[PDB]
Amino acid sequence: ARCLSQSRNLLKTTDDMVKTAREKLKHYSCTAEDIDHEDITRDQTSTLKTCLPLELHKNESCRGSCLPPQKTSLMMTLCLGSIYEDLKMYQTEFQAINAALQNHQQIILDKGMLVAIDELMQSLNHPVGEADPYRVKMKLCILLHAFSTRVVTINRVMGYLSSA
Amino acid sequence: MWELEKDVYVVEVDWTPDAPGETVNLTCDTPEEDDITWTSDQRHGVIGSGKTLTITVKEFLDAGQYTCHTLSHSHLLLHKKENGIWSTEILKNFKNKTFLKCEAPNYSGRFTCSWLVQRNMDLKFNIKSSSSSPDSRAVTCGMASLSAEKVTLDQRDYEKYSVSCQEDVTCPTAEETLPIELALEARQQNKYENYSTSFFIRDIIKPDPPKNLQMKPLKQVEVSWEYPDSWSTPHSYFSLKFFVRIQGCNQKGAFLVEKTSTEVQCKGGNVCVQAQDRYYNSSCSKWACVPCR
Ligand SMILES: *[C@@H]1O[C@H](CO)[C@@H](O[C@@H]2O[C@H](CO)[C@@H](O[C@@H]3O[C@H](CO)[C@@H](O)[C@H](O)[C@@H]3O)[C@H](O)[C@H]2NC(C)=O)[C@H](O)[C@H]1NC(C)=O
Ligand SMILES: *[C@@H]1O[C@H](CO)[C@@H](O)[C@H](O)[C@H]1NC(C)=O
Repeated sequence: ARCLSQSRNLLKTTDDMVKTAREKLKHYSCTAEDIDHEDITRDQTSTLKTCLPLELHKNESCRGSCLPPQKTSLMMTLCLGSIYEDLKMYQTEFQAINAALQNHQQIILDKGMLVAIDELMQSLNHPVGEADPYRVKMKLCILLHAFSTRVVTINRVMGYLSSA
Repeated sequence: MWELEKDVYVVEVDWTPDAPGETVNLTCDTPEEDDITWTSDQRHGVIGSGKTLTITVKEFLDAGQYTCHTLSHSHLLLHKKENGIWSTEILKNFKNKTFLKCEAPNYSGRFTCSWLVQRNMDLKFNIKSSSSSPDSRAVTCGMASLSAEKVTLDQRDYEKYSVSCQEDVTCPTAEETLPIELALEARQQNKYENYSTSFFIRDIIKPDPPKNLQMKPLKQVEVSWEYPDSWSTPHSYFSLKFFVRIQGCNQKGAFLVEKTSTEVQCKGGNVCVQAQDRYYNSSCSKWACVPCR
């Protein structure tokens, strides 16, 4: 338990970070939401298949100190493990984007969000593409929108682990 | 000329005064009969003689219900393209300018899309999933029904149609990878248009109003509500947030409570509660107001 506060803070640090994005990066299709939802963990993630409550699994055909000691499930263990790999993947991308952004003004990545993904990664644990100035801004926005949806999934899981 | 239905055809016209209308022949659906006559629903008398009747379609008068003489029927529909863009005249947009407003009360897969009609005569609607690609979510929709509740916008009231849709239930996923791509075909008399939309359930979630709103006097009152029954379960996973005000997502003079209850201070006032997804900044519920003693 207690990993809920870290997921909530990650939700807060991400939301006010995307607010910093769609504000500074105006007219970049960032606020327009026309940017395609691009999952960067799609190749090696089991989050969407496993991070679901056991009540929804009605058909047979379908570590870290965050899992509740009262209820242990292999599917929930896979969920927490996949969440860790997702955060690490986003950490490496964000750190690389931040290097290019720090040199070139309009946008800067929140240090609170960067330390929030790491503190939640540690509780779960118990090389980057090439882009030009205009393109590195677009990439950050596409990542932030997908990262917001992923943190929402993490918060649903952590809320489900607590109080149940 | 492309085939929308067996005896209903749609012809696309450049809708430019100099452009020549497309010339396409239509024959009577009876093969062996000879010495027939032809009429149109916009003409009084006979206008054809042969077993096959050529036609040049530049204007709306050149379209209609062409009936043999009653051996068979054929219908012509026009889809205007003006300067390369297709007409959007049958439907009326909302203030958002979206022509299709979809919303889901939960994450089950059910959702309803609604649209406004400028002018409600001889309207036929057909909505379906717009992508046949294998990597595409399948959605089956029912038939469209007119709503007794009209909609007002820009000092004018419009009639509203809606349809209930349901994603073909697969094994559950925690997120949505690909968007739901729908397409609507609208058919005013002798006019064809089609409108399309793409959305994620996570963005169309509009929670139903809170239920069982009660209040108990405190030292200062404790206002208590309950999650909507239409909302997804488990409520622990599908957490909701609640905005409360005393007297979408307006939240003017309103405060947030992530629990089913809070303690407010009011005299002779009316307390209101709305709901929303606790994590995704989706649409907010309608207000469930109640007076405060
Ligand atoms: C929305 O409206 C547009 C324009 O009316 C539709 O596009 C048209 O769709 C029809 C039927 O799919 C096409 O007919 C086909 O044309 C090909 C041309 O080679 C022919 O080989 C086929 O036998 C058939 O007759 C038509 O070409 C096409 N026109 C354009 C300009 O794209 C569209 O299908 C409607 N629906 C959606 C979801 O967009
Ligand atoms: C469970 O199996 C039944 C029967 O095969 C099927 O109708 C239903 O859609 C399945 N549910 C899921 C979530 O796959």
